[PDB]
Amino acid sequence: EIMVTQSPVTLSVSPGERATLSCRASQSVRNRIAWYQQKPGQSPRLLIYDASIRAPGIPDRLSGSGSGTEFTLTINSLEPSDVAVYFCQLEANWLTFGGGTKVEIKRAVAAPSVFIFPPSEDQVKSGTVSVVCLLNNFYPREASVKWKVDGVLKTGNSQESVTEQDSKDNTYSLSSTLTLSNTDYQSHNVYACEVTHQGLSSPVTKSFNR
Amino acid sequence: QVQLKESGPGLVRPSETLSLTCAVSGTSINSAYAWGWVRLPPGKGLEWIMTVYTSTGNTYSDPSLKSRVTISKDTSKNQFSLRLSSVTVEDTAVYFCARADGSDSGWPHFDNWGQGLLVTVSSASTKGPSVFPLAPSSESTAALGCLVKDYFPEPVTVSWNSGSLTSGVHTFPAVLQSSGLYSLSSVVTVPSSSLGTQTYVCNVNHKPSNTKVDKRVE
Repeated sequence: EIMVTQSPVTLSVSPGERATLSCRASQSVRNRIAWYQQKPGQSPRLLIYDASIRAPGIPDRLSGSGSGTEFTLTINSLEPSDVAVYFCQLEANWLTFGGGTKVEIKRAVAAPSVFIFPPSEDQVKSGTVSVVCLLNNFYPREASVKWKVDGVLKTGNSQESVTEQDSKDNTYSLSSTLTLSNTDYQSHNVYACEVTHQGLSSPVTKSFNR
Repeated sequence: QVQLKESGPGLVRPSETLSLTCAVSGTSINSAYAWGWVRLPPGKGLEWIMTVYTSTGNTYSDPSLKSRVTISKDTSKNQFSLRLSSVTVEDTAVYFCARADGSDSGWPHFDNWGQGLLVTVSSASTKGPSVFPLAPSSESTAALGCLVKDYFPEPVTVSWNSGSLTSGVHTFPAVLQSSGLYSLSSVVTVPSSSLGTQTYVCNVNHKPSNTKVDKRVE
């Protein structure tokens, strides 16, 4: 019985600096560790095998090291192409991977652009309407979205989704969808979306009538 | 110099047998050291399933699912298949097949992975999505989008202007609504001065339901 634990869960590194990922095996396994890179929507790509051997095509910036129980994957001069999830794998007949480490680049604080979309007219015929609030291009990963219908807070009736870190400007986008019934949508007037973010001195509210 | 391609059903009813085939191209399957299956559950990393060794045919599988999994190999088709039985909803994941390499040590590691195939385990039926346009209320940048509501199962493809528009596009990952159906958004930021001189359509494609719809957004 051998476990491999990765740390940290998320790693934030400035552009050009060094990223150091840790992989701890519960028992001494010499050099039997393999590192993999996996970007969202893509297959895993082999980076290191046997603790310190680079796979063909892997640049010198990435290099694995360590023997025994603790192992490290180092990414020198971090590039926007390095934002991914990295897995370490115990090289055994009963294989086992680590939980994975997400790596993102550090960026200047970017305020989000808040858009709100009233539901189309063909939605009300279906009996369910969905109003969408968009938070576009902000670097501080987490924000606070609040839905208010005629001043009444209605956040627990919505669902959120965040895209990956953009490869060009290194920001995040968030989209919240408040789903209500048509018979409830026609019984209220103002629908507001309140956004709290580090790049905002005060909460930004976007609303509409009808 | 080796390409792997997973094949099989994208939706499987519970308690049934999931059968996934890994077609290998480039080399002979028996020219490889070993082959393996690894899946990616939602909210989880890579979890190894099985591994078959070429020279002997011996199989190693995860103990938490030993009696439920087998692997067959067809050298004529140059492929090997994974069979998971008594499939529960816990088995919904993105299943990969990969080639193993023992190096000098003989301990396995994967060097070539397949595209990956998403398999959803549910008794729900296949359902096509409803596509509604997303436009701001009736200022140097406008946000246009499409809402792809109530479809099952994953995934769906959304492009803008038949792939001609890529900059400023953000297709959000889908959200599993409490109804058992998915819904995602796909937005794009464009100059406000171009809204009158530029058409923006979203190309939604849901292969499980054989649905294809292009929506003009204004």
